[PDB]
Amino acid sequence: PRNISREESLQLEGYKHACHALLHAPSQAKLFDRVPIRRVLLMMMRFDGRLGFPGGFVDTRDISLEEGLKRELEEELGPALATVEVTEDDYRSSQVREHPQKCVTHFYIKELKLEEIERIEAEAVNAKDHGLEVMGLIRVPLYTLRDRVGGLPAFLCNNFIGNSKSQLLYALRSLKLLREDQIQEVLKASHR
Amino acid sequence: DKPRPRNISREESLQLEGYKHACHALLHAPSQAKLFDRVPIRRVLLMMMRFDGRLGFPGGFVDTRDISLEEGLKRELEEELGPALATVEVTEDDYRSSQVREHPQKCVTHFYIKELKLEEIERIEAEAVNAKDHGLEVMGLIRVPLYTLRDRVGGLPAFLCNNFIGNSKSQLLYALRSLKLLREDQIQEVLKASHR
Repeated sequence: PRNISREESLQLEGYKHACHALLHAPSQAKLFDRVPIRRVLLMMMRFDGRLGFPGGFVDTRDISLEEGLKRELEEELGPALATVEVTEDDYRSSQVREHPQKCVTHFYIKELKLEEIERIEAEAVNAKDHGLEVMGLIRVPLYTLRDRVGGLPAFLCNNFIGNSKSQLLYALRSLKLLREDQIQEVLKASHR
Repeated sequence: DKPRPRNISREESLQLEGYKHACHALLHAPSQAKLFDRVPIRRVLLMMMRFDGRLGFPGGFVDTRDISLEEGLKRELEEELGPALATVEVTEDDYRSSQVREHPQKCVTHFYIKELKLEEIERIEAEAVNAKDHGLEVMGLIRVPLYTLRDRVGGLPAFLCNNFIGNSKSQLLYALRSLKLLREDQIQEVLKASHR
């Protein structure tokens, strides 16, 4: 809901912290041999029937934000994440809420090689949380099809948890995948 | 005066021209797993995220001339889910219903339901990542949450607020009924909670 610096949010007291990450990789694949995938962005279907980024609650008095994220990624995505290090340099932004509960959400973005993403998908089915906390991994379509709705716009009509949709839109800008006008167009198209 | 999406008999749907045919399936298996050690999964129902950003059931377009509806389905399932599907039966006994539509398409959709063993579902999930359609027509497999969480929205009702292709949402509701997972009044409740 509201922006806040990492350092600032880390000085707070009585707040619940959560760390989530977008793992992505460039791709040369083309849907139907014509529509470039451009980049693979991973999200998941949660136990609560909503889409979200992998990650979760982190007790900052016990462990760092990066340590907590790491532990949650392994449980959710599998041991493939043991070879993947999401660090402080991968940290992007934090948002804060007071109502309904005092919550800080930290968003990380980490680029990987396509083969690493593919290996993560392969081993996610053997993750501890597969079929429970995590109901499956999905890739985010970045393109808009000819009917001007299929793909990204339609995708944004799904049910996202918390500020995950805002985080995705943020990543689309920061990774320079879509310009501000293109984002507005995809948002408009999803609105009708 | 225009027609709308409506139920149609298999025989009738096959006895006409100008309409495209599609076949999709719900593959499912009983499970003893429990979420948070207390919420029974009860059953694993496979759906997927499509290339078009919508949720749907695996399957696709089928040529009524070439092979049977059963045959066309099994072929499409193999491209979407991987080679494990080649060994999967799928007969007329797995056929369930058909819907005809004209609205900006003119299409007939056939829905199938087939029970498999849990390990068979698990195998398909593992092999789906190496299927021809992975990362293309198929953006990932998902399991349908059947339970409703304590806040009375999380789980199936929130799941039902996602973006579903065509009549896949009706097909899912049909399945929850025919498999005796939920009564009609329970189905009406999840819809009500999802619309809230």
